[PDB]
Amino acid sequence: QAARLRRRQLIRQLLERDKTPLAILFMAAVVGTLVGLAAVAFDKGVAWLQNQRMGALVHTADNYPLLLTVAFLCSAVLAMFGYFLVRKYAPEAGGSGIPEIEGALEDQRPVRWWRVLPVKFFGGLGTLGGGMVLGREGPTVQIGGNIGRMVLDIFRLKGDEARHTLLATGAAAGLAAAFNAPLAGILFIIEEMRPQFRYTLISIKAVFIGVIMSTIMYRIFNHEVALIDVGKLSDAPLNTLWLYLILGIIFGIFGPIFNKWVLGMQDLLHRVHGGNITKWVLMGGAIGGLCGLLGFVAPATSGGGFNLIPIATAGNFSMGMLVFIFVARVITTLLCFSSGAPGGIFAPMLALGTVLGTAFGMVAVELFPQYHLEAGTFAIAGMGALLAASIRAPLTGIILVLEMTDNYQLILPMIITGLGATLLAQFTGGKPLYSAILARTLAKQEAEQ
Amino acid sequence: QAARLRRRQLIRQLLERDKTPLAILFMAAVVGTLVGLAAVAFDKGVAWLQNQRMGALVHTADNYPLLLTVAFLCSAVLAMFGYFLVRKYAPEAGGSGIPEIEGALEDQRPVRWWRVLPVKFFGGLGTLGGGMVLGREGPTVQIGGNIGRMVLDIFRLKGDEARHTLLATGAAAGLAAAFNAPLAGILFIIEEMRPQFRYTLISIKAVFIGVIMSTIMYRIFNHEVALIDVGKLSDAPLNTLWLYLILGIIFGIFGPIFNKWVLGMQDLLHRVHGGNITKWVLMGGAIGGLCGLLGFVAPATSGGGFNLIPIATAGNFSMGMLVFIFVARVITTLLCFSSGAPGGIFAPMLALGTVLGTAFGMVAVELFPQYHLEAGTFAIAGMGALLAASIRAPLTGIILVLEMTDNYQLILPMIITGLGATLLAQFTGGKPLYSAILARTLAKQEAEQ
Repeated sequence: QAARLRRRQLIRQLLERDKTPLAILFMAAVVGTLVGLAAVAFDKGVAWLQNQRMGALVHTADNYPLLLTVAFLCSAVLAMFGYFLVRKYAPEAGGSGIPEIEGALEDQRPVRWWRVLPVKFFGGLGTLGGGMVLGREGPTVQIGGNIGRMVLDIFRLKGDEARHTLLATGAAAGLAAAFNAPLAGILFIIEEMRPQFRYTLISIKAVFIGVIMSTIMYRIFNHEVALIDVGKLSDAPLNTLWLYLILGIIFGIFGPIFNKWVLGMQDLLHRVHGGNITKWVLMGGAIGGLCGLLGFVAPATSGGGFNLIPIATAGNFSMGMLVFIFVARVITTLLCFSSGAPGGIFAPMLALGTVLGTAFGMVAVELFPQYHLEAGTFAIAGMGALLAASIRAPLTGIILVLEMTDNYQLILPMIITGLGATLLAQFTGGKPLYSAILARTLAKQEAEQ
Repeated sequence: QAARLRRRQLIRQLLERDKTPLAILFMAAVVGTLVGLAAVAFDKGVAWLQNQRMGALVHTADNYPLLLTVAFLCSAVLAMFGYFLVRKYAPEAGGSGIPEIEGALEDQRPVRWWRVLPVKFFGGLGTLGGGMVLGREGPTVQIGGNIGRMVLDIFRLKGDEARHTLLATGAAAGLAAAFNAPLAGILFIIEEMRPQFRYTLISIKAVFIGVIMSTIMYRIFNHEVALIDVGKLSDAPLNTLWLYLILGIIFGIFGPIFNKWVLGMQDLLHRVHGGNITKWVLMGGAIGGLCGLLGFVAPATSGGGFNLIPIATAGNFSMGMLVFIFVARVITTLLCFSSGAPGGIFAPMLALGTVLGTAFGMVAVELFPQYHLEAGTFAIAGMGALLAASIRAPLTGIILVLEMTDNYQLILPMIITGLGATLLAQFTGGKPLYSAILARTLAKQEAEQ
């Protein structure tokens, strides 16, 4: 019996637990500071591009056949440029980027900073300036991992406790600086981007630095923002705690259908051009110009995602509009993300969850009105629900919605909805979206040679 | 060369990600409910014993030495009855419990549900009703551990996934039923109670059910009381963000002296024990009687801990009062926990951090008048710093302080204090407490075999 040998090894691996090197605890601060500055510069650039694009319609608001075309081509040229830089200089920039960092924490998909920083930072700037539904989360995790890998390659410190830690600190502080949520950025690393099938050794004490040294460099510049500002909705008593289970299983039915939709659209938009860079560039231009035009005509369907959370959680939408800005929002998120643009998916699904949530509340206050409900609670219940039924990160979903909204009282409706999402989106037969995209792009590389 | 086999093994086990069997995913709800309904029956029992012990003290209120004699003996008896059952029927019941469950998740220290439940639930009841300074979650996490092996044994679930997940989903639901924090139990299972150096398939969905099915039981039976209710302390702007790092440095120097004292006091009390069960029971009765005597006169020295948090996070204590509370509370916390008694160190350190935080704030508001400070912020930021400089579970400490106080608007001072504590506690050379106690227990096990 070698269990005595295993116990004798454990009794001396248990004393030296959580003792990380000073070199890693000093390089993590510089990684966090550089990714915080890069995320602040990216946010300032996309804000300046949106402002300079909106400051021409006001200059020429006299004729619709010219105004629509000026809103079209100025929103299409930036998207065309952002598609071109990605499909010429770095083909691993297209898409979200959480697949590539999740792969690079497993030593497949070799991570680069030669040509992934100055391609993603300008392609995401172009394809989020001209307003399309992309979300500023994908092109900051990839600008987070490569900054840490650049720091490690410059300062020439070797080992294997370093290549996995300075690559996850950057990927944590690239999400703790795009959302101003210092906890969701580390709970994404803890249970979604860590390699889930073998024992790895990253240090939470060195991811915990970097996240703070990037959040402080966020809060220096972007002061008093508070990007969602709905405050103190009504609490949800234990009598009406069972409608959120029906909301959960509705989101869990919907989730895998959305996953099959985007994983079919990635192959359907592929065969319309056949991999050619010129037809890819023209398709990206025509798919960015349409969402730039819809960013002015009916401007609460296509663009951003955070513009219509507070005017739909506690407020007014006559339910015809609430069906319209769900159907149009799905048919434009499936185009702007599956077309191959360098953008995220988080902010589209955070906007996509709350519309269906407040649409469920708009009928839950109608049927059985003895509960004295209000249709604002179901929006925050269903914010982090499609994010939990399509990615299977319910802890990150619950923590992120608790961070950006600050309504702690309905944590049991949030937990119940985000858990009844996954408990039926597993049995229906769906797969987590990043762990499907990574397996598809690993099979596409393994089927070569 | 083996990268091809590694990739073809990654793809197949990556496509079937997060698919847990229904036989585990249904027993998780039963083990959640059977520990929520038996943790509210521990909370109500200790509250009933505290109420009857206080009410018997009123029945004679004229003869003061006879009154103090009754207040001494009626706590010494309920301490002796809680010490005797532990030293007679379960030698692993005393202490805290979280070392024993962290051991049992790594296949040493076997869980014994026929004699850890009806001695913990009837000994922690007595030794916490007797007015000793011990946490509530200590006798609840171990009960959650030994309920999961009961469910698995009486439903004869085979396989190795189930005995590793039904322990964790009971130990999370016990801690969430103790604090009414349904986000602290899972985030304590993930980063501290998990096996650190191996790979273990604890299902996050199975531990994320159970915590909700125990929080629902706690909210159903226990009506809204909000056991810590400090309300809306002011926000800390970015200019005054450098004082909390100094507070963290003070906590990180104090932490690894507290660890050395609590590990030396065990040997000091064991030397006067000698292992004899009569000397054990008599010494436990004397210490429980001293805590019951200090519960009546100067009622802030002993106690559960949660009595003085909403009265110390408002600044109406004097500095001499705060230093007397701290000095005569560290002594009784050491003397009551290091003797061996079924109660956690978690809530005594959660209430021991707030006094040092406000003793720092009461000089921070007087030495820098140009900041417009408020001494409650330093107390609410130092509430969870001894948990991060002694146990080294800083994410669990920060999450739990956010859950029990609902003051989100300052989280950079909390996340700086809880991290500048653990850095300057690592650079002093102290071990985490639950990974020192299990090492001493395995050393005492490996005497001669």
